[PDB]
Amino acid sequence: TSCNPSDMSHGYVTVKPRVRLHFVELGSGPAVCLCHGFPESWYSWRYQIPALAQAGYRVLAMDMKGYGESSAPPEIEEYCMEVLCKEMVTFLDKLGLSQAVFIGHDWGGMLVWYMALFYPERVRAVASLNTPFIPANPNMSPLESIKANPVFDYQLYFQEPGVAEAELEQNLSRTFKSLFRASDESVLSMHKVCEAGGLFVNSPEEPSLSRMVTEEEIQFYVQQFKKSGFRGPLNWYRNMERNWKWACKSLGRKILIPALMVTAEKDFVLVPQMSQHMEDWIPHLKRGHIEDCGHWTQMDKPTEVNQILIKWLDSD
Amino acid sequence: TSCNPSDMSHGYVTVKPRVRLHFVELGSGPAVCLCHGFPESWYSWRYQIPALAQAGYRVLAMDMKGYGESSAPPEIEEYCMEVLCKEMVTFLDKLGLSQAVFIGHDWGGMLVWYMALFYPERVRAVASLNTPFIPANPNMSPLESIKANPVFDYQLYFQEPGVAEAELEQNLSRTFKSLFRASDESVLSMHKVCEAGGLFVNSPEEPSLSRMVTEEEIQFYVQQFKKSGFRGPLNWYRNMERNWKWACKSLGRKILIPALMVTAEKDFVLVPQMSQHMEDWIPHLKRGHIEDCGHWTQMDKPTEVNQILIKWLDSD
Ligand SMILES: O=C(O)CCc1ccc(OC2CCN(C(=O)N[C@@H]3[C@@H](c4ccccc4)[C@H]3c3ccccc3)CC2)cc1
Ligand SMILES: O=C(O)CCc1ccc(OC2CCN(C(=O)N[C@@H]3[C@@H](c4ccccc4)[C@H]3c3ccccc3)CC2)cc1
Repeated sequence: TSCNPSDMSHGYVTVKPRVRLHFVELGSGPAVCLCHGFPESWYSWRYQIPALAQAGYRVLAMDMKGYGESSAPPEIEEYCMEVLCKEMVTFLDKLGLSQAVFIGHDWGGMLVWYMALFYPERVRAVASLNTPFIPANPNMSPLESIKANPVFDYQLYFQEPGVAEAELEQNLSRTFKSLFRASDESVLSMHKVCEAGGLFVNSPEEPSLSRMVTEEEIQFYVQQFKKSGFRGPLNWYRNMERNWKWACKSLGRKILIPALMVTAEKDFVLVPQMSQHMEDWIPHLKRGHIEDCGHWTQMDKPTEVNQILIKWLDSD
Repeated sequence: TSCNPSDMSHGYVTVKPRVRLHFVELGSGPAVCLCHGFPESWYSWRYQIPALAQAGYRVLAMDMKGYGESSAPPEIEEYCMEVLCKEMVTFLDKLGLSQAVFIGHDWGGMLVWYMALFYPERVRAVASLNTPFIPANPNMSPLESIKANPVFDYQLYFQEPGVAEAELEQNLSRTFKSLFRASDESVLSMHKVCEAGGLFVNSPEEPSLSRMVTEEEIQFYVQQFKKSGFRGPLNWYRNMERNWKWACKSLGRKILIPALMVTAEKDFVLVPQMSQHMEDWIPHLKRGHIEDCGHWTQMDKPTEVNQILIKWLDSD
């Protein structure tokens, strides 16, 4: 039911001179591109990859730009949505794929919505875990939105280059054990990160292992993040104004391709209600909802994710 | 239309601890595995890769074991057909492909025939360029056949490890310019190589560039063979007894899957008549024949090769 890295096919595509994207590939059938979130890995889809391949799909599980074996340039602007989306289009071009299904989670979810929005001709169908699609508001900036919702306070802490990197890189095992937990096992507040000083300022120095993960799984992420660290990943958060301006160029165009929104009951940041009016701008939207499921959806409720994704893939 | 290496998707599969296979991958649809000959490269399929992908296939063009970015262990036994075939099956396993169409040329052609014989469950259909399928004769050794068939004298020269390697690696540019030519541009013979002292003993020191290839194309081969040299590739020739004994264990069984044999009029070693009685053992065999075509079929007559392969793939 899982993936051993050394038993996978590893693919590499150069999308521009010094930027190549790494992916793992399994199965035959229609192409399904899986896009993980922050701070994760292709390996976050470990339970989906075999299930989707067994269900008759060709699965391409990405290391997103900044992660794993994919390139991680230091410049903030390399990680704006416009650049990341164009790169994923180039990825498809070099692989000779006219279209793929795009399934994303967290920041990967944001990316796949923008792929569906701006490059619908290359997106056969789109699915997001947790991350809603909300049309850009030309009137209020991203900075004003974060004031209007204090649950996104931590995003301010991620802004200054090097600050969050230092904390997240200091002890990688502690970082991932602290983060990758079921909602009832949480050891972190994301209410007021900035005044406290950081994410882990008064969370355990030696956290226990979540019921969700093994020591071996944790050590995989540890080894992956030794390659490039957290700068590239955090740069995803540092293009708020650029992403806003790009998203506003959408005007009011709808997403007319088949779409799936999957909500997670106990994700306390990307809460299910954030998705509530999505059918207004996505006419062919279908839904899934997973109870007792926190942020780390693929890990927390793999069986439920697999059922929902496969049902949806097979029907449209 | 051809391939630029830096614009391809490069895949890597570890089939056992010391051995990984490299391939380039283009297109969507049924999996088609392309297997090159001696001393070539995935790049020998450069004209077929985009044509087949455009025709609606997912093309996997291999660096065969011993070549390019694939592993090239020193031991002779690592290149016997039994080992090479098992590894190709493991390759399919790791990619999650239950079956593939196998298309081979030269030594690659011999490989795909053996795949069809011993692993019919993993081969959807089989095609060979130039290399016929001749059932093993248990009453004659391979060594005995080379004495009866002097055109294969050069194979005796390839036996002694280190000898052919030194000549072929002495000047790679000269090596490939001398080999890769149209039949009417020939600058060497394979009549009496051993007593002559080598392959290039009295062929030009600075050969002209064949009509078939550009300087840039030659230099790609040069660059590729700088990594591991000719030991691995030549080891394909140094398993005659093992291959013969293995082939003899398949005597009774037949190839029932769809099959294509493409002959080249001006291949003076793998002559068309070598294939003449193949329908005795494969009654449903289909055929293509290319006029004015030397040994390097894909390079020599790419348009004709593309037409024949696509017609065949689309019908059976
Ligand atoms: O139009 C409008 O109003 C705005 C619409 C809009 C809607 C959604 C949206 O989500 C994107 C930005 C925020 N983002 C995260 O910060 N994920 C948290 C990671 C994290 C944060 C902090 C530390 C580590 C990891 C995850 C996490 C979440 C919950 C629990 C654990 C981890 C995910 C993607 C963007 C825009
Ligand atoms: O049962 C029976 O009668 C025997 C049946 C049987 C039938 C066929 C057969 O072909 C295999 C062995 C011979 N082999 C080569 O030596 N290829 C030559 C390369 C080469 C040789 C020498 C130098 C460089 C490259 C190519 C070449 C050929 C012609 C011109 C240029 C290059 C290709 C595969 C094996 C068994």
